[PDB]
Amino acid sequence: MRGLSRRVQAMKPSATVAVNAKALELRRQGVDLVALTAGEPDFDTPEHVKEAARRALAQGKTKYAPPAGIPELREALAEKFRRENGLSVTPEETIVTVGGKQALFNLFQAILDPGDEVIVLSPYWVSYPEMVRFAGGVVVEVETLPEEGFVPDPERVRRAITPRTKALVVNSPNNPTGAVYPKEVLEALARLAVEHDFYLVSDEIYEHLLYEGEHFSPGRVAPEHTLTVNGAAKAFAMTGWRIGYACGPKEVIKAMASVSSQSTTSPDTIAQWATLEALTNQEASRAFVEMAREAYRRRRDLLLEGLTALGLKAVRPSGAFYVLMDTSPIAPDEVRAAERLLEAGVAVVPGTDFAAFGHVRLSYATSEENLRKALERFARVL
Amino acid sequence: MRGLSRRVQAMKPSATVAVNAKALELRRQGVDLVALTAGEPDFDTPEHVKEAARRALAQGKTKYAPPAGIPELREALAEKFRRENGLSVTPEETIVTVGGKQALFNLFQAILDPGDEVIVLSPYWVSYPEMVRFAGGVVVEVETLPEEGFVPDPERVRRAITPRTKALVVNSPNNPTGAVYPKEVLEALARLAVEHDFYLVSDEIYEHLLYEGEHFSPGRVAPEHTLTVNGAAKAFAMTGWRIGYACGPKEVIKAMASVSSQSTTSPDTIAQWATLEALTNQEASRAFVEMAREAYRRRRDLLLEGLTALGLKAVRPSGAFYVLMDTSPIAPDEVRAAERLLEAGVAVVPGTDFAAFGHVRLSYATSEENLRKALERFARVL
Repeated sequence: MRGLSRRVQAMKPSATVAVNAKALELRRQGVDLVALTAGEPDFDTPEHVKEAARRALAQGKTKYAPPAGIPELREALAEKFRRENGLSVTPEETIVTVGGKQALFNLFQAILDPGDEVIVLSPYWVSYPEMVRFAGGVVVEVETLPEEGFVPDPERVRRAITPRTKALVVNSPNNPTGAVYPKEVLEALARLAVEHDFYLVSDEIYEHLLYEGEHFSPGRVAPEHTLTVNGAAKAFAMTGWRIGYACGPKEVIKAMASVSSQSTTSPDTIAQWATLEALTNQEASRAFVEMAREAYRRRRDLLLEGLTALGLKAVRPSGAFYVLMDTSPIAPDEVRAAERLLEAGVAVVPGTDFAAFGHVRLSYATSEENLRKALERFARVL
Repeated sequence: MRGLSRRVQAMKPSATVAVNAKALELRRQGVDLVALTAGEPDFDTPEHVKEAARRALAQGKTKYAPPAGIPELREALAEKFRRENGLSVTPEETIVTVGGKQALFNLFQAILDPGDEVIVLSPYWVSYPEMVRFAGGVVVEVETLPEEGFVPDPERVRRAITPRTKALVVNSPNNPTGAVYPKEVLEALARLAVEHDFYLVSDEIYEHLLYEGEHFSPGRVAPEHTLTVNGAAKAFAMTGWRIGYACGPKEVIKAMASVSSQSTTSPDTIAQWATLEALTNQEASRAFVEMAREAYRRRRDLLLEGLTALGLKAVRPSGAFYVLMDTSPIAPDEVRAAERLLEAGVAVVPGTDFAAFGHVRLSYATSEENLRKALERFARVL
């Protein structure tokens, strides 16, 4: 018989997709929309990285790479994780993937048997629950509150642990909230993993997009329980390159490379060489990160002042480039809110898919000029 | 609790791995080995494709691409499948993946429920059974015989169909036998699919590497039951670029795009723009393909002549760049023969993982000087 598998059939439809199509309708009928929907840097990838790609091409590095990545990059990864994150890892406890999303996907395929439970903290990145379910797992959600600045309360996470708990996913700096979790909270979560024996999955791709506080990595205290996920996409404006990386327990990294061998073989060889330059030339990369961080901070401040002036509520973000805005004064729910804003000329992402009901995610990875136009149209709606 | 999933632990230990470790050892102790193991072209990727990638870099095409691929590429894919394969497909029945391997992986994830049977023709590419089992599928092996030139008999295939049969994988030109299946055989196989209601998966990556006969795509006779898999890897010496493509039933393609969105998002954007050039610059691309095909033809003939002179048996290949050699005169089995050849200075691939027992796979994607060098060493294992 023909027909699709149960797993692919159990994929819920996005609310973002529904609003996106309407936005195209408007653009097509000539409506000028200011988009605050981007999930990637507006900056282009830095030249030192582009130049390394050009050299790789000229040197004919166009052949299959090992499943876990080019050895040079794995060594560079071991250094980065130790130097920047205080993580005690060897090159063999490192892996290169097709974006940080593939590292997460491979991870769940490697540790989840049907029925295994994964604790997710809402609001969450849309992809976490889908990948957990795809591998046959069970999503157990724990809520973080706006009045607590979207920082998890360890006691609330405590209530979601059962004997079937396999993993707990933590994402700081956070997408969609922009919250940076304090080290004491992160240490508390790591103690739960060690006490209850499960994996702590730390999604740290926004580590360099930090305006205040410090980025702490839970693997510093519980290396055998923690799988650290990261990548080049957000910090180096390399979303289209598809290069992610992770480190953690040897047995898990090895299993993750086995999954890559049966699915993608290895990430694009030229992108691996270009990423190696991003990691080795610290001087040029630092210059890009500081330039981007200063620009995002200015943009965040501009946006927040404006929202506040209008009376619109938003928890001040400490990292990444997103702000979750309460839509109560605009409409009774996010989707309706998103549609009215579309009609006023502003495209936003409804919070539905992230489990951030009553909110809309705004992205400031745009120009100041665009941010001021958006605040104007927002004022009209009000 | 912690631990690995049963699907990752269910993966078998490769026989290619044990000889390879022995080869690494030998190479460590200085030993010179002539490798006839390559699974990729020896040629570097053609200059026009390289230039198209530099253009995308200079234009800032470094952002996220749609899950099914850049629109420009899906369009050119529709033209390719129609022009070159006689396939009437629309761009929406087309998908771009992280190599042809991902296309196959995403497909099995999208169509196989635990228990479903997939018929695979042996000798087979190592990855087929792994991909089927990883998704819950049950492999059903149908042997092809050296006496029949490794071409399947529809009759033996018919005997293997059960009410649990969901798919039949066909790979022509074949890895590792080099066999090219005749249109009539390809039509008979397609017929069983329509007649017994299951999918026919046609791996056609070596289509442009054909020395005699003609490439027929079964999708022409059962378009609703067929998923045609291809890619730029073998044809344009782009293995490290990771760009594969497929076409077939609109509902399956859409499901495959859903698997990509939760795992890799989309293939590298720079590599997609590069591939469009290979697909659209018909003039430079054919010049490359004809050049390669001539070099492979010369090399196959030299290798076949030398083997016969040595009294060694191999079924004459009409496509790809492999030769399956009978190892009985050398040792009682493939593994022992491969180790003997290693000691004699030649590295080959044992037929064990491909279900080609008593054979060893030889690759002619290396220089004639290396082929000649290997042939001289062969005298020592008689």
